[PDB]
Amino acid sequence: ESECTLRALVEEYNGACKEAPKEMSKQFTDYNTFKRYTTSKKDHAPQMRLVYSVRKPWPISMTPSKEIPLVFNGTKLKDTILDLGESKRTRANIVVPDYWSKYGSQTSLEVVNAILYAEDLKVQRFFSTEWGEIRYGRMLPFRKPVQACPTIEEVNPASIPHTLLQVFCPQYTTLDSKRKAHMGAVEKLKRVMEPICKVQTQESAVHIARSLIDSNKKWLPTVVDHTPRTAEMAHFLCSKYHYVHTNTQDIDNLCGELVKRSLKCRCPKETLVANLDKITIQGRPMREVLADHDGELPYLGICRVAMGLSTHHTMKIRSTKFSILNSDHPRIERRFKGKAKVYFQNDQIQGYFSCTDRQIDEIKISAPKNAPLLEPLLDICYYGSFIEAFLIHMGLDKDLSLPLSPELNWKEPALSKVCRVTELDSTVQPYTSATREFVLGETLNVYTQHENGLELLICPTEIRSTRGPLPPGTNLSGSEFIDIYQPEGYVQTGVFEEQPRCYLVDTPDHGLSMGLSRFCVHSQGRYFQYEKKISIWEETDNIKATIDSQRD
Amino acid sequence: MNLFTPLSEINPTTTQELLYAYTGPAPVAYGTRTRAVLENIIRPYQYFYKEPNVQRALDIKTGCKEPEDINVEGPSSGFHTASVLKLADNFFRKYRPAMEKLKYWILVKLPKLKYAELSKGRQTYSFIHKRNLPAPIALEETVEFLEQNLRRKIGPTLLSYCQAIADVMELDETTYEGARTYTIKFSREELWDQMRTLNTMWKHLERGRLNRRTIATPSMLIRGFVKIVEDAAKEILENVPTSGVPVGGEEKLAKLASKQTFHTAVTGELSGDQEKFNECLDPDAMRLMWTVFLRKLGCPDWIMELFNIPFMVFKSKLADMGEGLVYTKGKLTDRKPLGEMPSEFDDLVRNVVGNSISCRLGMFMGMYNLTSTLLALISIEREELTGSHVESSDDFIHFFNCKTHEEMFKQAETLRLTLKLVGINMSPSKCILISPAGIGEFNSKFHHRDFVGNVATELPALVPNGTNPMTDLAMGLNVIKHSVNTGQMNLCTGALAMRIFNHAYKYAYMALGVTRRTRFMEENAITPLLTNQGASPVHSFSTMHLDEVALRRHLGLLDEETLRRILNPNNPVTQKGDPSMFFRIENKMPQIMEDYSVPSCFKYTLSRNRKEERYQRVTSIINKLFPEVLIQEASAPGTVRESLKRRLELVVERSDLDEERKKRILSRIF
Amino acid sequence: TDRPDHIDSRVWELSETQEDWITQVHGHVRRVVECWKYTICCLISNMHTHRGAPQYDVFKWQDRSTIEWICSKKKVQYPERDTPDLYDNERAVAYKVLLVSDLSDHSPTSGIYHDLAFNLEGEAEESCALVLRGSQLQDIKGFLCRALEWVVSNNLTQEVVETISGEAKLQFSVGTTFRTLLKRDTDWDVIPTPRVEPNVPRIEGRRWTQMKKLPLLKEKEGPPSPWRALLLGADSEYIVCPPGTDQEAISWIHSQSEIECIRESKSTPASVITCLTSSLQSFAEGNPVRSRIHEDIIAFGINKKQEKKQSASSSASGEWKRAEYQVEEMSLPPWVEEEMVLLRSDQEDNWIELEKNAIYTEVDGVAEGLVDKYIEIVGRTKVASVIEKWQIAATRTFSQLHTDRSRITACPIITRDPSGNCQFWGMVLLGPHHVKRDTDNAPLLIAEIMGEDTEEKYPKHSVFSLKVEEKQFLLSLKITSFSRNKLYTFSNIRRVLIQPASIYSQVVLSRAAENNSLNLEVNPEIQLYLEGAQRGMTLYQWVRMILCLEFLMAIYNNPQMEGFLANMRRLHMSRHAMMERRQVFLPFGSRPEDKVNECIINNPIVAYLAKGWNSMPNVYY
RNA sequence: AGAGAAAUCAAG
RNA sequence: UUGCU
RNA sequence: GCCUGUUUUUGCU
RNA sequence: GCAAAAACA
Ligand SMILES: *O[C]1[C]([C]OP([O])(=O)OP([O])(=O)OP([O])(=O)O[C][C]2O[C](N3=[C]N([C])C4=C3N=C([N])[N]C4=O)[C]([O])[C]2[O])O[C](N2[C]=NC3=C2N=[C]N=C3[N])[C]1O[C]
Repeated sequence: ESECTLRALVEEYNGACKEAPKEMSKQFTDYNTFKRYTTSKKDHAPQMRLVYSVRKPWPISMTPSKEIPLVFNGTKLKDTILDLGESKRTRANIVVPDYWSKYGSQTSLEVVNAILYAEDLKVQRFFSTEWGEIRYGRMLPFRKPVQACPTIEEVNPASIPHTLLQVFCPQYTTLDSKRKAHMGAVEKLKRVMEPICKVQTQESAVHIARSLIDSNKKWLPTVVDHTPRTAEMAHFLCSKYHYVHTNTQDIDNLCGELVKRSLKCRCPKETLVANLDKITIQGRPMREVLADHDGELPYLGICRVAMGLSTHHTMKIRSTKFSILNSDHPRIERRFKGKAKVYFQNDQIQGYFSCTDRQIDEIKISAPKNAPLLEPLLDICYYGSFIEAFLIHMGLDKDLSLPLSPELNWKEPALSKVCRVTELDSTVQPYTSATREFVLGETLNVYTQHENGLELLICPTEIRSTRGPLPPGTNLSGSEFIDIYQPEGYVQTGVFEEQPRCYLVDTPDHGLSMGLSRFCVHSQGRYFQYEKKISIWEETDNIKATIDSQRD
Repeated sequence: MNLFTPLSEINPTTTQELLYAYTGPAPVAYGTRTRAVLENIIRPYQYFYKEPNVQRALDIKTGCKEPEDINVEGPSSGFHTASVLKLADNFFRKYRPAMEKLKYWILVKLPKLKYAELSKGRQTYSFIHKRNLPAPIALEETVEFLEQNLRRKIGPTLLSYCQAIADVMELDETTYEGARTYTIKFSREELWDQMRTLNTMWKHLERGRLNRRTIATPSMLIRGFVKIVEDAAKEILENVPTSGVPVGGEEKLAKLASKQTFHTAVTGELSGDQEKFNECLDPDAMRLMWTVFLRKLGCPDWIMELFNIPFMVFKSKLADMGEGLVYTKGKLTDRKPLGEMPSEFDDLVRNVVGNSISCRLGMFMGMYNLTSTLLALISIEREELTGSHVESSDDFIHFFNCKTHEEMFKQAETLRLTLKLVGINMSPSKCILISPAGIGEFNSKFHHRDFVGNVATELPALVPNGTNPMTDLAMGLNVIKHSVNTGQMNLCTGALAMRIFNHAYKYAYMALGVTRRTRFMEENAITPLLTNQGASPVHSFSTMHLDEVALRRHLGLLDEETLRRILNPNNPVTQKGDPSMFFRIENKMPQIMEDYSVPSCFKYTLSRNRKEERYQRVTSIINKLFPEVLIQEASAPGTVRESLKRRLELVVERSDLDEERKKRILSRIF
Repeated sequence: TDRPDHIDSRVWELSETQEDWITQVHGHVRRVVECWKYTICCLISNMHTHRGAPQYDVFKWQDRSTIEWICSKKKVQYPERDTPDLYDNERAVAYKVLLVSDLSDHSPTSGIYHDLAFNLEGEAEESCALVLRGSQLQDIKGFLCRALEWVVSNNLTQEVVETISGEAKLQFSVGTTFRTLLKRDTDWDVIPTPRVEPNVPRIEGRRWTQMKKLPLLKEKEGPPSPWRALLLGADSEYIVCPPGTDQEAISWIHSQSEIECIRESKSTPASVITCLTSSLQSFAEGNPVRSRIHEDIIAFGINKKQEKKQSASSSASGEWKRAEYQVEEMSLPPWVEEEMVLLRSDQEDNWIELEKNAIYTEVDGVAEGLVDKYIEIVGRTKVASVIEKWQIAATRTFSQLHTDRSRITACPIITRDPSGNCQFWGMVLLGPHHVKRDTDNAPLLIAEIMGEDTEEKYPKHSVFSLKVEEKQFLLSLKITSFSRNKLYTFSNIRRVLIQPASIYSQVVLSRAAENNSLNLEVNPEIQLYLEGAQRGMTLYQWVRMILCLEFLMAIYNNPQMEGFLANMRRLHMSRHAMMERRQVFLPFGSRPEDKVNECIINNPIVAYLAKGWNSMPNVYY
């Protein structure tokens, strides 16, 4: 009953007012400080006393109870004949859990399903994946950051607290906090945690719910070409001697396909692409739809940079991918200026080449034995604008110790070998220390920041793409590009610490529905009251217009 | 060593795993630390001049010396002021985004830092009890001291804490008045001595050194000040290519691999350590570097003063001597202070303050790892050095891409001389340069063609912990899984580690042979059904990440009745002593309170052999009454009592109970 | 980024370079406040038009020359220090937006322009209310309420009020007395201002010298090192007993044995055997803990540490002087290579019976196959039996130490073969063991079956001849002292199998990776040095002796071993570099051998490793 | 005795 | 009381 | 008796 | 955030 909960909350608050005069006169915000005082929870070397602890006469400490018999079949299970009643006072043998595992009360199967749901997700995710044959070989690690575990939804870390607040305690949230939450994630997480919260405390429930939507990336060595989506099963799928091929992948592709504004925005102005991101998928604004999908798609990267965010897209030609390790000057319109080292990757093929201007200083490659090397070297030459060929530019050497053959096969014996080509020594994984400073200009070309001059473009946006299906729930109503597709709001106007003369609604939900013109909500001892909006324009377009009015 | 040096199949680097005596006992320190502390105190003064003259070097304050004063054939304690100025200027001119992010940190994160972060520390010297106390206790007592000496409330920010320290330093006399009852008094001189005091202690269970070393810990009066400096140094270090300390684990290996570009005619690799670190570096050099960084940024005077407080306090550090130097007349043993009888540390007698000894030169402590790394990194910035440097604290690796061998030797000598100008003094006997690069060492990580895996590094782990069978199993399996993912442990080694851990773990929980637990199982017809109960392992090499209970249920090894019994949320085995909150989604009553137990009956608590607990009670009642502080930072106004009372009244109001019943509930609130 | 949610991105970008926020009190907070004021100006001048031009024009955050230009188009001039935020067209009134914490009494700031004062929570002053319209008032109130909820969420109310009021406390200040205290031990001020020009001088350094030959570790000369370890190792043997419990086996041994002293050491008197017999009787009666009788004093050093003090005081003569402790140097014993030849002989049983993990995938199958291969190639080996003995003895002794007693505790060392017969390795007797710290030493009497006796190898062992059912055995009876930390470490000594398994797995998986197939039966030819030559060896024997040496290193781990291993990795890397035609260069005063030579004092396995290093070549052509 | 290594335990 | 190959 | 810093594993709030 | 454990410097 709720009466029992209310009476237990009382005389606990009252209980913490006679034996703790202080710690109540302190400010409430000070909770952020004294919540960390968990002294007497510490201990040293639990592992050095485990054995002896298990073999003590009464190792287990438990709350007194009657479901555990005093003596069972000649074995004295508990030591209840003591100074009984001191909280965790009863002492029992190590066999009491063993007794309970066979003789004990049972719960409903629904409780068992709720308790094991989070772990069962992983368990039947493991057995739902097909394993290919093991391939043994020398795979050089790439050492990239990858997501630790799969998630039910992609939610940015900024919206995670708001999503959890909407899931668990909607009555203590504001409308601004509500609009920041991921609505679909809220609904599916509510469905998931409805049975779970009956068997888990609030702290454990929030922990599980956040574990179901958090990214939590980790740095691990992977295969350069077959990068796994999640590191859940990387301990046996990949290693430095063996690999196992799997086919399991997937909205991110749909979201990237949703980017069609960049196509019909080259002519008018660059401002339109940022101005027209006023659409809302489902109830999720396009501002918040991004920062949820950190993909490698070029159009998605262009949108993310237009939002002021970063992109992980790497320049990709045909099938190879390139990354500048360092360069004196960026590529100019493309050819290099000065010394430049570039890491290239193409399936198992990988390496780095150092060049000056349009002349290759040398190339280092780590390639499988008897592997063709036509397309990677051709793509390198196209990248550097070296040849207008490859044999003439690089030259021919009489030494037979060089690995590259004139036929461009790795470690193929021949009467002569291509000079300035050497086996790699683990130069892989180009690394950037400082976060890249992406800048967007006209024509929607993404540029980074270099020490000397503007750095070369990464998203060229002249590529040849498709017109795949758009993500469900797209709402192009607030946009001038409706051709892509094949009663007012409330302002706050008031924050008080005491109940106003308004009507207090239960949640932001069950509000905005009956249509009343004045209502409060509660949040952390404050009353945020919303009334209505009589102005017929929003704030974003207002600022846009007024800054446009300040032009020269 | 001949057995550890293969010549045909594997290379000697892959056998660096075998040069580890781990799984054997670790050395420990036994007696007084006074001798080691005094050696640490006297080493900076012996290295200030080429000819050791401690008496002449004991009356210097700032360790600034002329370029020809610097020792090139041995350790050289001190620095060259002009060199530090120019090198800091060059380091600021380069790495502009790092300085921009430093400015961003100063503007945003520095005002937001809370002093409660000081609670994340370990055993801390207490200037009140003159004893090592846990960091939360020391922070709480220091805050209370500040509260009742300044007659004002301290804001949660770290800047408020530092300002409170600076203000209490002004008072002539201060009092603590703990009333655990007892009262202690201070003065400006006494409080200054307590703030400048570093407690010392032997470091135990340290592997890889023949000689035991002494560690130090400061007081809470200066830990807050050092926190800002360390945070700013970390912010700079995460954005510079030459740093190695901010990154760790696999990202550090990635950063190292990004620099192995050997393309010139001569490509050398110099891997080495730096001898006599933490005592050959003057804190005044760190002051100068930080002042230059903050002055070229355009920061005002208060930021520079705040950044200069910690190093200027450490210039006046008082290292705590131990129980005294040991003396023997015949076969007897006595402990005597430094000044009673002549010894090898008589020169330092003038520096004894009570039981503590002063040392202007050096840090005596690794309290400024990040700032010392920054100093070593600014040492590198000049046109002569064209290689790639990685420096964590005192371990460094350098890559030379030079046209000729002579140029490479010139660059190596220039690097050594720069680190000497700053005062870093790389160890000649620990620094090795390979003229064709490809074989290297950094942070106990060896690389020949890739960073080779290391076993016996994870062998100190793999021993079961002492929480409970389920927690221990999760520990072991996930530690082995991380070892396999990182690359230190392959398929065979991983599976063997699983088998060893499983066998030891089942031994620990009386599951092998004929024990009391096994006899109880057998005589009562209790089939094991679980790993800790003696059943066959369900975890495989590919299923290290899966929970035992769920996997057994999926495989049919655990029936539904046993599952309903063991996963009872009402079992007496793990019953909590207090009722707990439970959320109720889709219900008119959003929260309920009831007794709870840990679902698994095998997650019990092991007993142990035979007060600021008010804070925990306040935290518990706040958490029960305020769900939102469980997800976001607490921001409700007013004191705890009134805010909790209003929240309770609101909760009763929305309970949909009858009005007279609501009034009856409200009347009992005090 | 640092942009607040309510602040628009364009406004945040426009405010980046308006003022030098770093030099101002709460620069971030004042930047947010200026963004608030700019947004209020935006809302006031939202879209109203008068004559084809906007009703209000905003002067804030605009290029100044344009500001004077547009102000002179209307023939108006304003002071540089104070400039109105926005200007109107109908009423021809300049307006300045002000945020204040009170509206009861707000006098005009200046007579040049009037002000629009707004509270932190939305309300505007009466004149401001009447000038503007209801829509503007509601928009400003809503925006300011969003700002206020962001402020209270971040607990920035105090800073926001401080910046609004304008008192602007310095946010950090150092007083006079504290400054004087700080400047005591330095030659510079709080902010140093040296008067030396920034310059990097040219220092004449030394020259880097090539390491043309590998360093030669020095061999210590002295008496050979005895066997200094808790248990026997190679000479460890066991007595076969009928299957049963430990009590039954001990009773059988005690009832069917006779003991006669054959070799006695001054370190361990021959009388202490009585103690053992007493324990061998007490444990035979079900009581592992017995009482002192007469000989526990010598065996466990009872009532010592006080006889020595009085003896020293009686013998004290002279003046106090520094300690100057000395550690005796010892040479490589002849028994180390005999130990290595042993520990490798085959055994009847596997002695490594680890439960196999489950198999669900093919990777799992190959992993278990590799582990099974390693176990069967290192299982039937004396190292496995000695490791089992060490683990059992260490655990049985450790389990009797997490308490305080004053009586004698008996810890048997009994293993079991698959047939079930008990195997008696020895008996550990624990003294009073009033231990208070993990590193404290508890006394122990270690009896244990021995194969071969040696005066040189066991000088402190008192060997007894034990006759059990017309079978002869040798018993050790050494008096030792050992710590809880080391006993716990040796309780998990089974982990030593990982490193040789790592080597074996690396070899096998490398061979599997050369081609694209796993054989699991590869026994390649490892090329080693042996006695200075270059001769091959089979992989299995290499792994076996690696296991032997790793175990011998683990049981002899001390500061000398730790330092030697830590400092020999550089020399191992240098050797590997020189084997690949790479040159090794060193600094001026570089002698890497000295940092290794300092760790070679008396540890027999350190000396063995040093001799192994010296035997193999130092020059690589 | 012994363990041990730059000084401790071998009880209070 | 006592059973890890 | 067990500092500082950086990572990693787990569990609980 | 707290607790435990491990590695490295
Ligand atoms: O420290 C800690 C953190 C970590 O992470 P970072 O990154 O650093 O940060 P972030 O994440 O971003 O933040 P968040 O988390 O989101 O939030 C903050 C806030 O809120 C709170 N919380 C949180 N959470 C999660 C939680 C809480 N509380 C409770 N009771 N529980 C939970 O869970 C906090 O306090 C604040 O105020 O972060 C955090 N965290 C994480 N995790 C955790 C935490 N805390 C606690 N617990 C946990 N488990 C912290 O901060 C402070």
